[PDB]
Amino acid sequence: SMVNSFSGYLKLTDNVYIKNADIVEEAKKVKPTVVVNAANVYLKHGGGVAGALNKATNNAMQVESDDYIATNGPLKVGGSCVLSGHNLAKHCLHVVGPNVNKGEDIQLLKSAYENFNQHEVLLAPLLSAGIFGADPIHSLRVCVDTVRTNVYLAVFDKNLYDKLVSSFL
Ligand SMILES: Nc1ncnc2c1ncn2[C@@H]1O[C@H](COP(=O)(O)OP(=O)(O)OC[C@H]2O[C@H](O)[C@H](O)[C@@H]2O)[C@@H](O)[C@H]1O
Repeated sequence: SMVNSFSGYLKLTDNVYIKNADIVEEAKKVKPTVVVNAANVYLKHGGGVAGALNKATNNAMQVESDDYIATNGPLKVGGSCVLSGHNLAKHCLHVVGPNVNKGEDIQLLKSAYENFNQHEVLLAPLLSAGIFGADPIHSLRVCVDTVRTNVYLAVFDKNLYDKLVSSFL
């Protein structure tokens, strides 16, 4: 197994680590095999993690995503696809958490995190915890209870990070 340069992560469990950092800056520094995007089913990378990752690729992520959708159609809620990581990572795993704010079942967050188990090591965000409206601590707990591979979580928001790391899992 390869060794990556992830540094400054707090250990949560045997396989889950967390840091107060911007996922774009972590990806630029570490250049991991897999960075995870918190996507929507259309791969329209507007804001949050998706918009920030896409901007850092100079829109190449969006161009590639548009071809993916034209060929294959939307992803499923809880689903994923593997695309290029462009200048940020070898690959980007686009994963769709439920849009809880629009009535999608929060239970699909477990299905979303199951996609991570197909990859030995990932740099990832907390799925559904932003504009999709899932409680962030719930997303973290589902991640810890679902993902068995090595996941390095980048939490942009300082106040959120401080709360998450002093919560039970
Ligand atoms: N640069 C960042 N680095 C790390 N974490 C971040 C960053 N930006 C936001 N977060 C945190 O990452 C977490 C997830 O926030 P979100 O990115 O909204 O993802 P979702 O799954 O809820 O919504 C998906 C939609 O978001 C996009 O618009 C897509 O195109 C989709 O339409 C929150 O805790 C954020 O504070």
